[PDB]
Parts: sequence; structure tokens; C-alpha cells
Amino acid sequence: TLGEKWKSRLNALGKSEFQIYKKSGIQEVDRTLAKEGIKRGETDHHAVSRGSAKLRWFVERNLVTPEGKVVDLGCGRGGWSYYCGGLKNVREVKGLTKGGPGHEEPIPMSTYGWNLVRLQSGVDVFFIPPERCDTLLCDIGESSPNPTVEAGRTLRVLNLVENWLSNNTQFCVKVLNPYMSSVIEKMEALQRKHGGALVRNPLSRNSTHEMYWVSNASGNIVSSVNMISRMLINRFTMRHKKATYEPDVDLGSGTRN
Ligand SMILES: Nc1nc2c(ncn2[C@@H]2O[C@H](COP(=O)(O)OP(=O)(O)OP(=O)(O)OC[C@H]3O[C@@H](n4cnc5c(N)ncnc54)[C@H](O)[C@@H]3O)[C@@H](O)[C@H]2O)c(=O)[nH]1
Ligand SMILES: Nc1ncnc2c1ncn2[C@@H]1O[C@H](CSCC[C@H](N)C(=O)O)[C@@H](O)[C@H]1O
Repeated sequence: TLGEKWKSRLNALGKSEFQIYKKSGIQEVDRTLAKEGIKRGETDHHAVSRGSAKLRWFVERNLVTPEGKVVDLGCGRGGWSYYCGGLKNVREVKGLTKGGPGHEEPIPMSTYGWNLVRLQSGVDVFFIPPERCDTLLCDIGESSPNPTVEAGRTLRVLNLVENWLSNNTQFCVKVLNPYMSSVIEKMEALQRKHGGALVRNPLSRNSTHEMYWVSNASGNIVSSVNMISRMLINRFTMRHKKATYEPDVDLGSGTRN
């Protein structure tokens, strides 16, 4: 596959060359003031991570429409959860994450709809019984310099979320490594069963081939993955290039009824 060629070439990059490549021609969120505020103890207004902006991209394009009971698998600090908490048709958000030493803890916030949002750490999501939900979010996948390792990890995530999906559930699931043959095969089957397609978020860094399986989209799996491999290869050739920034999400404040 093209992605394997990309991955091989990425792994051959020198340290400085890699850091440069990672950010070339990508989108970034202006996070400085929000982070400074969070550290100050401020709980209104702020996204807890750059993950809120990342989910906003899919949502404002209608590729996923969170509504009702939202489950957020691998919530971390709660960026996706808090974001979803403020959305018109959302009634409940449950976010679950590892946390603990070495991993990001949920951050208590008072952004708009926070009372709708419950976050628990100390949770391995692979061992919890699926619950009924109207939207399933998952942002899980640990990168590896070996794409076969990433394939194994992606398949586990895919079989994970397959257990939480019913007939007309909204969804946005990170596909850590969408280009490996075993993952293509699984995604093809999952698309027959549940529709949606793989979409590339321009806030993703060049060092990752991640695409997101979103419910409200169409597209041949192979072609959509290949298009991104090509793009990522093309980006090796950019010289003295850097990210373009955008303002952060304002998540407001106060409770919802
Ligand atoms: N040529 C390079 N490639 C790198 C480097 N760091 C990461 N990568 C590649 O990007 C991929 C995404 O990296 P990400 O930004 O998600 O960082 P992670 O730490 O989660 O990736 P891991 O694969 O878990 O790597 C862990 C660490 O291992 C080191 N690493 C990983 N791959 C390399 C390579 N190839 N060469 C030198 N050093 C490497 C580097 O310090 C990483 O921080 C990764 O799988 C590698 O294929 C790097 O420093 N040089
Ligand atoms: N098996 C597992 N169970 C629960 N959490 C997991 C997990 N494997 C990885 N994770 C967690 O999932 C998180 C993904 S971080 C995702 C960012 C988040 N969407 C945001 O907006 O802030 C990581 O913090 C990691 O610790």
C-alpha cells in the first residue's frame, strides 16, 4: 500500500526534518490564552484541549450530529465531551478514560451544558459492557513506528465500537491506521453494516495517517485512504512551510435544562 511507503519514508526522517514535516501546511488552534486561563482555575469559556476544535470541524460540517445520549470513549481531559455538552439536541454525555499516572485526567469545567456531562477515569473501555446511546464518539489509538502494531490496535478499536453501535446511531471514531490491508477489510465490512465514511481532519498532524469514521458521509474506503497517503507524501516536498492558525472554540458557561 501507498500508506506503507509513506510510513517508511516518515520513519527515515531526521529529528529536525520530522518536527518540521509534522506541522507543514496543517491547521492549528490558537490555544495560548485558553491554556493560561485553565491553569489559573478558570472554568468558563475554555476548551480543555485542542480536541474540542477538532470535533467542531466534523460537527459544523454535519459529518456527525451529536444528539441525545452521547458516549465518549477515551475522553481524556474531556474536550469532545464538553463540546458535545453545549449542543442543542444533546441530552446526556458520558465520557470514559484511562487517566491515572501517565495519562490525561478529566478536567472539571463550567462551560455551557457541563451538568449534562459526566466524566470517569480509571476506566478501561474494552472491559465495560456496552450501553445504549444515540451517539458514539471514540478518540483512541496509540501510534507505533510499526504499522502492523497500529493495525492490531486499530482493529481492537473497531471491534470495540462495533459493540456499541445500533441501527441509526451517530458516530465519529478515530481510525488510527486506515491504510493497512486488515483495517481496510474491516472498514469495508463496517461501512456495509453502518454506512458513514473515512474523513481526514485538517487539524490532524502530518506525522499521523488518522482518519475518522463519521456517520453522515459517503465514499469508497480504498480511494479515500489513498487520497490521504498521496497528500501526506506530497507534503514531504514542502520547504520552509508551517501551520496556519485559527481561534479556539468559546464553550460559554452555565447549566442547561
Ligand atoms: N523520523 C521520525 N519519525 C517519528 C519520530 N517520532 C515519531 N515518529 C513517527 O511518527 C509517528 C507518530 O508519532 P506521534 O507524533 O504520534 O508520537 P508517538 O510518540 O505517539 O509515536 P510512537 O510511534 O509511539 O513513538 C514514540 C517515540 O519514539 C520515538 N520514535 C518513533 N519513531 C521514531 C523514528 N522513526 N525515528 C526516531 N525516533 C522515533 C520518538 O521519540 C517518539 O516520540 C510514529 O509512529 C513514528 O512513525 C521521530 O522523532 N523521527
Ligand atoms: N482502553 C482505554 N480505555 C480508556 N481510555 C483509553 C484507553 N486507551 C486509551 N485511552 C485514553 O483515550 C484518550 C484519547 S485523548 C482524545 C482527546 C479527546 N477527544 C479530547 O478532546 O480531549 C487518552 O487520554 C488515553 O489515555
